Amino acid sequence: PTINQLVRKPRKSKVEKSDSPALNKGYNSFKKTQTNVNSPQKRGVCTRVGTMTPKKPNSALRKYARVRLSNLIEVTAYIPGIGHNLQEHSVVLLRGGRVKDLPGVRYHIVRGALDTAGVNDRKQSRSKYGTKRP
Amino acid sequence: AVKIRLKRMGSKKSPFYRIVVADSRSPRDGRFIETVGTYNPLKDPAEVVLKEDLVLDWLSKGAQPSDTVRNILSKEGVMKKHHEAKN
Amino acid sequence: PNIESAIKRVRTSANANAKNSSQTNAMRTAIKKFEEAVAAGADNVDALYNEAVKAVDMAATKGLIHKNKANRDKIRLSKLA
Amino acid sequence: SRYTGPSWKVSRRLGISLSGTGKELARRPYKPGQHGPNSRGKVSEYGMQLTEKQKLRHMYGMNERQFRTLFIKASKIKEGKHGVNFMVLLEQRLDNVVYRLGLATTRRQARQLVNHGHITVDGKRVDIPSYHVEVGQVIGVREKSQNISTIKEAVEATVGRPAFVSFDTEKLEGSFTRLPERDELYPEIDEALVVEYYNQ
Amino acid sequence: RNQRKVYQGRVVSDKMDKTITVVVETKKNHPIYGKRMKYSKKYKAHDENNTAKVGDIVKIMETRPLSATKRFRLLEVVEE
RNA sequence: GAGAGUUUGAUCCUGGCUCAGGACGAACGCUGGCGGCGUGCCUAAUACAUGCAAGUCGAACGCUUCUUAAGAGGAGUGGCGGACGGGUGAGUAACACGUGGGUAACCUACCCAUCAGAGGGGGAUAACACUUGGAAACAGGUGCUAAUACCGCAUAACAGUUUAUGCCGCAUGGCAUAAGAGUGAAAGGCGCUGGUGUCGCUGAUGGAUGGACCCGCGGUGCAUUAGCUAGUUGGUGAGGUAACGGCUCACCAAGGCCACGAUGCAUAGCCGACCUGAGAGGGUGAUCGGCCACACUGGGACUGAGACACGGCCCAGACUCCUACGGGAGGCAGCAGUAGGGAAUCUUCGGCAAUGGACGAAAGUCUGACCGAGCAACGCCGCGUGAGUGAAGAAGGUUUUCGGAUCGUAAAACUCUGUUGUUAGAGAAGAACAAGGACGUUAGUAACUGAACGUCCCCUGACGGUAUCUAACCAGAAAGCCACGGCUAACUACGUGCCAGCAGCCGCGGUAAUACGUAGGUGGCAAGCGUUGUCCGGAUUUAUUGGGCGUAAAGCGAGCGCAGGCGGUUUCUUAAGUCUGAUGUGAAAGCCCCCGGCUCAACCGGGGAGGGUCAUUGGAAACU
Ligand SMILES: [K+]
Ligand SMILES: [K+]
Ligand SMILES: [K+]
Ligand SMILES: [K+]
Ligand SMILES: [K+]
Ligand SMILES: [K+]
Ligand SMILES: [K+]
Ligand SMILES: [K+]
Ligand SMILES: [K+]
Ligand SMILES: [K+]
Ligand SMILES: [K+]
Ligand SMILES: [K+]
Ligand SMILES: [K+]
Ligand SMILES: [K+]
Ligand SMILES: [K+]
Ligand SMILES: [K+]
Ligand SMILES: [Mg+2]
Ligand SMILES: [Mg+2]
Ligand SMILES: [Mg+2]
Ligand SMILES: [Mg+2]
Ligand SMILES: [Mg+2]
Ligand SMILES: [Mg+2]
Ligand SMILES: [Mg+2]
Ligand SMILES: [Mg+2]
Ligand SMILES: [Mg+2]
Ligand SMILES: [Mg+2]
Ligand SMILES: [Mg+2]
Ligand SMILES: [Mg+2]
Ligand SMILES: [Mg+2]
Ligand SMILES: [Mg+2]
Repeated sequence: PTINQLVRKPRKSKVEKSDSPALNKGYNSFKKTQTNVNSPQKRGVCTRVGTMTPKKPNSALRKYARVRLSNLIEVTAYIPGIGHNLQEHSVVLLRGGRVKDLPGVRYHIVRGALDTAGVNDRKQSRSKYGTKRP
Repeated sequence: AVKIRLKRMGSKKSPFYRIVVADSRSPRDGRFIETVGTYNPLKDPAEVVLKEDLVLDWLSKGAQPSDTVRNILSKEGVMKKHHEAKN
Repeated sequence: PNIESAIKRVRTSANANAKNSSQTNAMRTAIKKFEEAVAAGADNVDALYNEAVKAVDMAATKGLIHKNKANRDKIRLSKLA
Repeated sequence: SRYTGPSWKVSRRLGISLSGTGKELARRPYKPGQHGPNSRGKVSEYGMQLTEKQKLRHMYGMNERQFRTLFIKASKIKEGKHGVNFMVLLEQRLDNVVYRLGLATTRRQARQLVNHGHITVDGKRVDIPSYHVEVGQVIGVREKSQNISTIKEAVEATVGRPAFVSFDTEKLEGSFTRLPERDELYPEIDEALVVEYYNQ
Repeated sequence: RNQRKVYQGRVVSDKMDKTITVVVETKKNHPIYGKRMKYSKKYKAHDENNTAKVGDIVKIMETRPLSATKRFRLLEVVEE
């Protein structure tokens, strides 16, 4: 564009959007609205727990939970590690992170936090999966 | 009224002071009108750096040194100069 | 008030308001009497003019009005006279 | 944090002798681990640059954070080649000065001496191995410490002192007459690779 | 004595008595691209006798507030 | 000024996506030795138990209770303070803020300096005593009492104003002189000897300080928001204010703003600064400092130099609490702390010793400011978790091509060190002081006390027996986390069999997996490590620096054209742009440069530089 063209209509950049939107919004019980708060994690209650089929390339029974977060937004989160103790009405903590295999999972359930028990027999990468040092 | 007083500086347990002309109502470390010297009590002979001419001018304008600053100005002899200037 | 000095100031400020309102109303009545005399074309206008100026200055004393307000009123009264 | 693990394993991983004796490399000059003895694929350019960076920091027994800050200071120096200046500062580090003077056989030993405070700079105790030693500052052993077998043995054993260091045996006092020259420093290490590494 | 800002401009409204509207017509560099762009500031100046007409080049000096929007006083009329 | 992976059978180009860096008031997972310095409700401007955060003055005044007439209290009146300091940022898109000007349209207690005055009288009321009502909160009645409380009268016009001169400015006008009309004030206390010192009191002026108003320019999004305005725009008067002003009001007009974005909607405290970047820029607006705004919500004024007042008053409302049902009390966004929300943020601690602030003549009293200490690896910095010698290399683990390789000089063993740790001892600076005791010099006096200044003695530490130093003993109590298919430094065994599972992208897993789990090794870093969240970079991926539009996304179907953008040669001139100098300013702190202090560093201190599309002013005239 000419300089006059840019002056008349300046450059405008694309606006990015979060890969983990549910973590970006808080809730104000009094006003009953959603706030704009960036949170590294968020507490939610497991409304449902089960397993899901991956996308076409892969085959498994990926373990997941449908969770209503503390800001009333309902999302689907993955459950990493081998074996878990979660059930519906179990209080969990959620972190960002997609799952390539699964269609609509954008969050991970942190292990070792709140009602999520560490992974039994985990011995390498213990920080992740939330297991104490044996 | 206008004050000549010590603004504290330095670190915890290691104070330093700047002799500054400031309005009495202002916070100690807050707004001040001008810096006129420094004062380091941690030296065995307490070390003082002073703009004697500026301090005398402010005293003539009616600044009121705090107690410690008055001792400092006396030790530097500024107070006697101010007394003679009044004469 | 939760502070003893606050309670003390409540009483004293109330009393000062009583006194100040009384004196200010007195000054206004003096000015009002002179203005009405000017309107009516009375004979004691000059005596009332002196009284109005006297009242305004005495009101400036005691700090019921600012000195600038007092001078503005004096000029206004002088123009009326 | 201070590294304490085996010394030979680190030296042979780097492929050069940290102590300079070559004793570590002489026998089994393989990278540590079970795959070391057998042939290994060539290293990428990033690996080469990383290896040079590791060479310097393992030589002087420093952590990455302190190493990184020191490199930045070297950059601030205006005159002379950047990598050369960085190596000069590495030398001026207090531990290395003790090592060069030969009051300790190894840099670990010199560091422990400084940490325990047996050394004094200009007659003043200094327990900071990281301490920066200027040209002309006199590094000496604490008077109480002078009669300990370790430092005395190290002095008698060390027979070659770099030109830039000046040392007195009886007083056990040394100092850098001048900043070390590039060739006086370790030549096997290539400072340009380290410079480019931190350029990232 | 300190000086008040005086501006040159062109009258654009005289339908109000004892006052005129002037336009300064400056240019400013665009912050990003730096081209000079025409910028128009207009002032309401008090006219003592409605001398100045529309489309007249006049000078105005800043003054104390004379009305809600007046802040300037007419000085000269250089072109009609 | 570093790139890399991924479209294909393969290739080049285009293009998006993803990664390698840094940062944080972070949180979470595992782990966890210490010290220095700093930081710690980002969410509910949600509600708040409890304790404290604003008092002081007896040398303004009159009372009242005790100690053998003392000192110590107790409540009055009166003075100053309470408008500072501390908290939060809700609101606010606005001269709120930033920067630079203007005010001849301004005010200012306490502090300095100058010139004057400081005379005469008077009536009160608290307190007190009784006494009415009330459940309480608290209101009343009667009778006394003082003041530096209150009111008159006297004198003061230098204030303001008019006039007349002289000078000057930027229109209104400013300054000085003279004259003139009308009126305006005050308080005494302590102490020397009627005089007098000192602190007070009154008027005028000037200074400093603080505040106030106006103005140029600068910094959010949305036009799938285009009309807005009726005291609105201006005038004439009048009133009001510290002051200009539609600030308000009566008349007179119909004007004012707006595509150079009005208005409306949404979001937001602004800045110095901070993070990133090669830079241009992008993001942020914690801690620290400046300004602004707010104090349960809404409104109002009173006192005052100063408030429309966080810990003041009045009214209304929501909520909490007390009632004897008549009526009352309250406001943590002060310091701690509690509940609640949340992923998530601390002790209901010590002291006024230092610096600062209020009152006092001063001792001193008050100060949750502020000094410290406490808790959190939350961050940065610093030091350890030993050092030296030590085998063709012990056992065991792992792995074997069964020979052997690797963990590995690592261990063991021997010789040394105590940073730390434990134990004992010794031990700061931070303290200047004020008052008080002595003298001495100035000015003033007749003389003194006394004032200002000067020199000695005396006097005080919460931190705290804290830092630190010395000496004895012991390798003894003190290393984890993640990663190892490529990007990417780091590889083999089992177990598993498109399962269990991994994953940032490519993608791994279907019985021989360096990609899953475990193991052994190895790499990275280290009292941290990693994950998530968010910002910048890489991203030339909005390209001003720095991209494109024949076929990859992209030339309107074409023209006529208002505004706008741009514009042929040349003489002279101008100096808006442009270049350049000087001056002023762009606070302090923080970056950056020198120089110092902490054993180093972090940190702290000193001196510089920088930082503006800045204002004033002087130059140049090529280009616009
Ligand atoms: K009082
Ligand atoms: K592919
Ligand atoms: K690509
Ligand atoms: K006050
Ligand atoms: K401005
Ligand atoms: K008007
Ligand atoms: K705000
Ligand atoms: K309000
Ligand atoms: K208050
Ligand atoms: K104090
Ligand atoms: K108190
Ligand atoms: K003191
Ligand atoms: K991998
Ligand atoms: K371009
Ligand atoms: K075409
Ligand atoms: K020009
Ligand atoms: Mg893994
Ligand atoms: Mg001292
Ligand atoms: Mg560290
Ligand atoms: Mg808050
Ligand atoms: Mg807000
Ligand atoms: Mg009085
Ligand atoms: Mg860039
Ligand atoms: Mg409060
Ligand atoms: Mg010790
Ligand atoms: Mg590799
Ligand atoms: Mg694996
Ligand atoms: Mg870019
Ligand atoms: Mg096509
Ligand atoms: Mg096409």
